[PDB]
Amino acid sequence: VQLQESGPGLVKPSGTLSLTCAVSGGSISGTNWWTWVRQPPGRGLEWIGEIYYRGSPNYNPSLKSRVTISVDQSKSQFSLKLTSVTAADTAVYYCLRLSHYGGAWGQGTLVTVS
Amino acid sequence: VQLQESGPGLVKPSGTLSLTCAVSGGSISGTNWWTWVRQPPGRGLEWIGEIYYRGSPNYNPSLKSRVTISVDQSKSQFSLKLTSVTAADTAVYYCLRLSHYGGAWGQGTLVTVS
Amino acid sequence: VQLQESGPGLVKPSGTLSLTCAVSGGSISGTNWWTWVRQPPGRGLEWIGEIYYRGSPNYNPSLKSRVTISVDQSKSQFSLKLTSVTAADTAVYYCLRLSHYGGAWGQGTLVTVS
Amino acid sequence: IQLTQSPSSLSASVGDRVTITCRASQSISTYLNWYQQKPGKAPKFLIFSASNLQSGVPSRFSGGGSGTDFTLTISSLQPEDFATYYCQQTYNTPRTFGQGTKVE
Amino acid sequence: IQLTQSPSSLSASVGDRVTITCRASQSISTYLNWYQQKPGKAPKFLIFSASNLQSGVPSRFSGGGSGTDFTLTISSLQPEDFATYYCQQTYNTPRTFGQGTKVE
Amino acid sequence: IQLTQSPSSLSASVGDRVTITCRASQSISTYLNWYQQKPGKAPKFLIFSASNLQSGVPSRFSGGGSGTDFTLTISSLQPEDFATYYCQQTYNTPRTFGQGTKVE
Amino acid sequence: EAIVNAQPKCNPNLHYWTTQDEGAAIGLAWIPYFGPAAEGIYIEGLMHNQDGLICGLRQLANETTQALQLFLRATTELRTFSILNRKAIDFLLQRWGGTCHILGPDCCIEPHDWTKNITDKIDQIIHDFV
Amino acid sequence: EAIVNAQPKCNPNLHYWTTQDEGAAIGLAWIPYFGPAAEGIYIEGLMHNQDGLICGLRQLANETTQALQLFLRATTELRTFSILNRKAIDFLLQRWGGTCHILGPDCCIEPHDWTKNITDKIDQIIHDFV
Amino acid sequence: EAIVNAQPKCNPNLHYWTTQDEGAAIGLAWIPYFGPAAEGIYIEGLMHNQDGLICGLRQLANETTQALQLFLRATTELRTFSILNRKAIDFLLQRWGGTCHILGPDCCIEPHDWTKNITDKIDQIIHDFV
Ligand SMILES: *[C@@H]1O[C@H](CO)[C@@H](O[C@@H]2O[C@H](CO)[C@@H](O[C@@H]3O[C@H](CO)[C@@H](O)[C@H](O)[C@@H]3O)[C@H](O)[C@H]2NC(C)=O)[C@H](O)[C@H]1NC(C)=O
Ligand SMILES: *[C@@H]1O[C@H](CO)[C@@H](O[C@@H]2O[C@H](CO)[C@@H](O[C@@H]3O[C@H](CO)[C@@H](O)[C@H](O)[C@@H]3O)[C@H](O)[C@H]2NC(C)=O)[C@H](O)[C@H]1NC(C)=O
Ligand SMILES: *[C@@H]1O[C@H](CO)[C@@H](O[C@@H]2O[C@H](CO)[C@@H](O[C@@H]3O[C@H](CO)[C@@H](O)[C@H](O)[C@@H]3O)[C@H](O)[C@H]2NC(C)=O)[C@H](O)[C@H]1NC(C)=O
Ligand SMILES: *[C@@H]1O[C@H](CO)[C@@H](O)[C@H](O)[C@H]1NC(C)=O
Ligand SMILES: *[C@@H]1O[C@H](CO)[C@@H](O)[C@H](O)[C@H]1NC(C)=O
Ligand SMILES: *[C@@H]1O[C@H](CO)[C@@H](O)[C@H](O)[C@H]1NC(C)=O
Repeated sequence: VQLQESGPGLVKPSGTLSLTCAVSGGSISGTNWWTWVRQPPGRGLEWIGEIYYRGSPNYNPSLKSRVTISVDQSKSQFSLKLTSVTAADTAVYYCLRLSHYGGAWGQGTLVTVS
Repeated sequence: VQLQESGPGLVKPSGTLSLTCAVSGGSISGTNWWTWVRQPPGRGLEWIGEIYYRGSPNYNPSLKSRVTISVDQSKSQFSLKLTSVTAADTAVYYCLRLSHYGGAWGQGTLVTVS
Repeated sequence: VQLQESGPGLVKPSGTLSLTCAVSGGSISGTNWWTWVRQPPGRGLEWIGEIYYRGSPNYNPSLKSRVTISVDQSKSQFSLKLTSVTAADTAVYYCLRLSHYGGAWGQGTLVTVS
Repeated sequence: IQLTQSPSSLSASVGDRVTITCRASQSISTYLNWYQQKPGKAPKFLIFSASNLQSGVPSRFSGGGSGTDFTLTISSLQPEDFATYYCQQTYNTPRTFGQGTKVE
Repeated sequence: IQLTQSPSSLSASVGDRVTITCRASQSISTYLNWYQQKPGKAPKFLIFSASNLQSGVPSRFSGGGSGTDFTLTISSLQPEDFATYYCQQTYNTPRTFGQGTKVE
Repeated sequence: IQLTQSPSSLSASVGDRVTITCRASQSISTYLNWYQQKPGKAPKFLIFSASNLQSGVPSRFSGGGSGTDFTLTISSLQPEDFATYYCQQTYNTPRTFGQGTKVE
Repeated sequence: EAIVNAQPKCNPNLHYWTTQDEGAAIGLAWIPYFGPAAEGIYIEGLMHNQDGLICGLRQLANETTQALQLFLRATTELRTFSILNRKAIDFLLQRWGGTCHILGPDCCIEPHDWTKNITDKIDQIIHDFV
Repeated sequence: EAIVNAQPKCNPNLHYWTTQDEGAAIGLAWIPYFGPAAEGIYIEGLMHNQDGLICGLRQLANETTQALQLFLRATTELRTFSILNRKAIDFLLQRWGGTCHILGPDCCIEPHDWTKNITDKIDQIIHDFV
Repeated sequence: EAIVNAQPKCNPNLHYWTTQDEGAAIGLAWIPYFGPAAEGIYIEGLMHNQDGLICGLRQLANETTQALQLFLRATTELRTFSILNRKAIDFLLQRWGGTCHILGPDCCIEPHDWTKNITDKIDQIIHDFV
C-alpha cells in the first residue's frame, strides 16, 4: 500500500491550505487509522489529526477550531483543509497510515507562506 | 371423554354452515387442543382450525378469511361457523380432541350442498 | 454518651407538650436510633416514636396523628411535640438511645395535667 | 409444510410384513400421528409421537422414525386390516395430513 | 405485634433461682431487650439480643431464648434486686414492651 | 500527555553501544513508535509496540520498555546511522512525539 | 383469562415456608457470625382457599412446565438465576423499547388530566381578549 | 455507516446451525426423558449473498474482537452470559434514564398526530363561540 | 441528606487502584497473548479531602454493611455479580414501570418548553382570524 501527497507550494495569509493524500494499491477501508503530521524545519514532528474508515474524526487541541479532514472512498483520497492560516505553519507535511502491525509514511510536501 | 357432532344435513349456497361439537364426560379445560377436520369423499383429510381453553384461535390459511371457532364452557360445546359457502366443501366433518398423550375422534356429520 | 431530659412540669388541656432531649459527649450521627418512651405510674412502658440521623421519622399508630419528633444537630438536641393533649398522658417520660450493641436511658421527666 | 406418503396403494396376503412411509419436507423429529380408517366410519388412532401405541390398538403394529423420515410397519397381517391409513405432523400450525395408503 | 409476660407478680427469698418469661405472638428470633427498674428511677439495661449483658450489670443474671420464647433467669438472688422487670422486641416498628413483672 | 526524550544530542564512534530514552508522564505500557529520519527525507520506521522491528530494518537495533520508561539501543554502530530519532505514544489521542535525538 | 383447575383433586390450603425480609432490624442478628444457621431463616404460614385462588395457582404451575423445560434445553448455563430479570427487561422493551404512537393501543399515555391542563389555560388569553 | 469488507476472500454462502424454537408443540418431545439428546436439537440452513450482507457480516466479527477481548480482561466472571442483557439495559438508560427534553435530539417523542389531537378540539369551542 | 462521619478517625487521602479503560488503543497490547499479566493492569492515584467527601465516603461503606449482609443471606448464588444490574432495572421500573400521571410527583415530564411549543402556534390561526 503506497501513499502520495499533493497540493500547492504557496499559500497566502488569511487563506485555506488544501492537501490531497492519494492512496494506491488498496482502499481506505480496514483496521487502518489515517493520520496527518507536520514538521517545520529542523525540529520534531507535530501531530495534527486522524480519521477512521467509518466516521467521527479526531484532532489536536491547539488546532481543533480550524482543521477539517475528509475521506473520499470512490477516488480513495483525503482532503485536509486548514483555515485561517498564519505564518507559523510553513512545514513539510506528511500523511501517515498507522495500523496494528505497522504503518507507512508518505513523501511529504513543502508548504510555505509569503 | 366422549365427543359428539351435531348440525343440519343440508345447506344452501351463499350461506352459513353451523356445527355443534358437544363434549360429555368432562369439560373443555386442560392441556387439550380442540381441532376440526373435514374430509370430502374418497380422499385424505383436511385440517381446518383449532382452539385452546383460554383464547386466540388458530387456523388454516386457505380458509382464514371465512372460518370462526367459538367455545362455550357452561354448556361445554363448540360452535364452528363457516361463511360464504361454496359447492366444494361437502364432506364428512369431524371434531378431534388432541392432547399430549393421545386424542379422540368423534362420529362425523355428513354435510352436502344443493 | 449521656442523655438528659428537660421541659415544663405542668401543661394545660388542649395544649402542646414540648420536650427537649439534650445529648452530651457525642453527636446525633451514627448507627443510633433515638426513641421516646412514656410511663404513666405503676405500669409498663409505652413506646412513642423514634428518629434516625437522616430523615423520615417513625411512630406508634395510636398516637400517629398528633406526635412530631425533630432533631437539631447543631445544638444536638430533640424537640418532641405532642398536640391536642388530654388528661391521659401524665407520666414519667424518657428518651432512650438504642443501638446495635446497647443503648442508654435518660433521667425521665414528670409531666402532669391539671 | 407438506408430507409425502408412499406408496399410494397396496395389496398383500396373510403372513408378510407391510411398510408404509411418511416423509417430511423439513425436520420435525418425533411428530407423527399414524391413523387407521375403514370406509364410512371415523378414524381410530394407531400411533402418536411416531413410536408409542394407544390403548385399544393391537400388539402387531409398530411405528418408527424421526428427523424427516417416518415409517409404519404391520407384522403378520390379518384380513381385518384392510383400511386406509394416514399420518399427521404436529410440529407447527397449520398441521397437515398425508394422502392415504390403501391396504388390501 | 404484642408480647405476653409471665407471671405478673413474684416473691422469693435468698438462695433460689428465679425465672421470668416473655413470649411473642410471632417469630422475631433474637430481639429481646430485658430491663430492670426500681420505683421512681429510670430503667437501667440488663440484656440485649436476648443473651448478652451490658457493661455495668452483675454476673449472676442471664438471658436466653429465640424464635417465639424468651426467658430471663436470676441465680442466687440478693435483697438488692427488688425492682420491676421488662422486655421489648426490636424486630419491627412499632416496638412493644411487656407488662412488668414485680420482684420481691 | 507529553513525553521527555533524553539526551538532546549525541556523538560517538564505531564499536560502542548507544542508548536513547523516551519517558512518559503517565503509564501507557507498550505504546512506543520509534522512528529514524535523515535530513530532507521522510521518516522510516524502526520499532512499534516498543519491542518488535519492522520488515526492512536491520538486525542490530533493539527496543524495549513499558509502563512509563522506554529505551532504544543501537549495538555496533556504523557511519550510516547518523539521523535524527523520534518516539510516539499511541495510547490515546492526541498522540504526541518527542523532541528528537541527533546521532553523529 | 381465568384459570380452570382440571386436576383430579385440589388441596385447598397452602401451608408455606419463605425467608423473613429484614431479618434483623436492631441487634446483632444480621452479622453472620452471630445469626441463625441456614436452617433457621424460614417463616411459615397458612393460606385459605379464598376465591379458589389456591386451586387456580396449582393448575398454573402445571401449565408452565413445558415452556420452562424448553427454556432449559436451549441454555448452556448450569444454574439459571436470571428468568425474572429477563421478564422485567422484556416488560420494559415491550413498552418503551420503541416509538410511542399516541392514542395507539401499545402506548400507555393518558391525557384527560393533561386536557384539563391545556383547557384551563385556554381562558388566560381567550377570555380576556378585549 | 456501511461495512466495507477488507478481507482477502469472502465465502458468499452461510451454511449455519442453530436450535429449533418451540422444539416440541404437542407430543412428549418437550419432556427431557423422552426428547432428543444434546446433539439432536440443531437445525441447519443455507443463506445466500444478497446485498453482500454475508461478506458484510464477516468483517464485523473481525472488528468486534479487540473490544470483546478488552471486556474479558476487566471481569472476574469465569463464564460471561450477560453481555446482551447489559446492552438492553444500556439502551433503556440511554433513552429514558434521564430527563426527556421535548424537541431535543435525544428524546423520541413525535407529536404530529398529537398536534391533530389538539387541533380538532380547537373548533369544539372556538368555532361555536356565538 | 448529608453523611456525617461518626468514626474515631478519618484518613483524609484516598490512595487508590483501578483498571485502565481502553487499555490498548493501537498496538498489540489488547491481544491476550502479548498483553500484560493480571498483575499489571492497574493504575493508581491520589485523591484529596475536598468537601470532606472522602470522610463522607468512609462512613457510607459502614452503613451499607448490614443490608448487604442480609442480601447475601437470601440468595443461593455462590458469587453475586448482578447487584448493579438489578439497581438499574429498579430505577427503570420505578419511573416507567407504571402509569405516568402528568403533573404528579412520580412522573418526570416537564412541559414548559412544550407550553411555548403550543403557544407559538396559537397565533398561526388565532391572530389571522379576519
Ligand atoms: C398437568 O395436568 C395434566 C392434566 O390435564 C396432566 O396430564 C395427565 O398426565 C398423566 C401423566 O401420567 C396422564 O396419565 C397417562 O394417561 C394415559 C391415558 O390414561 C395412560 O396410558 C398412562 O399410563 C398415564 O396414566 C394423563 O393422561 C394426562 N392427561 C392429559 C389430559 O393429558 C399433566 O401430567 C400435568 N403436568 C405435569 C407436569 O404433571
Ligand atoms: C460502623 O460504624 C459504627 C460506629 O457508629 C461501628 O460501631 C461500633 O462497633 C464497635 C465494634 O467493636 C463497637 O465496639 C464495642 O463496644 C462495646 C461497648 O463499648 C464493647 O463492649 C465491645 O467490646 C466493643 O468494643 C461499638 O460500640 C460500635 N458503636 C456503636 C455506636 O454501635 C461499626 O462497627 C461500623 N461498622 C462495621 C461493619 O464495622
Ligand atoms: C481483522 O482483519 C484484519 C485485516 O484488516 C486482520 O489484520 C491482518 O492480520 C494479519 C495477522 O497475521 C496480519 O499479518 C501480519 O502481517 C505482517 C505484515 O505483513 C507480517 O509481518 C506478519 O507475519 C503477519 O503476516 C496483517 O498485517 C493484518 N493486516 C492489517 C492491515 O493489520 C486481522 O487479523 C483480523 N482480525 C482477526 C482477529 O484476525
Ligand atoms: C397544569 O396545571 C396547573 C394547575 O395547578 C397550572 O397551574 C399549570 O400552569 C399547568 N401546567 C402548565 C405547564 O401550564
Ligand atoms: C384524540 O383524538 C380522538 C379522535 O378519535 C378524540 O375523540 C379525542 O378526544 C382526542 N383526545 C383527547 C384527550 O381529547
Ligand atoms: C415546536 O417548535 C418548532 C419551533 O422551532 C415549531 O416549528 C414546531 O412546529 C413545533 N412543533 C409542532 C409539532 O408544531
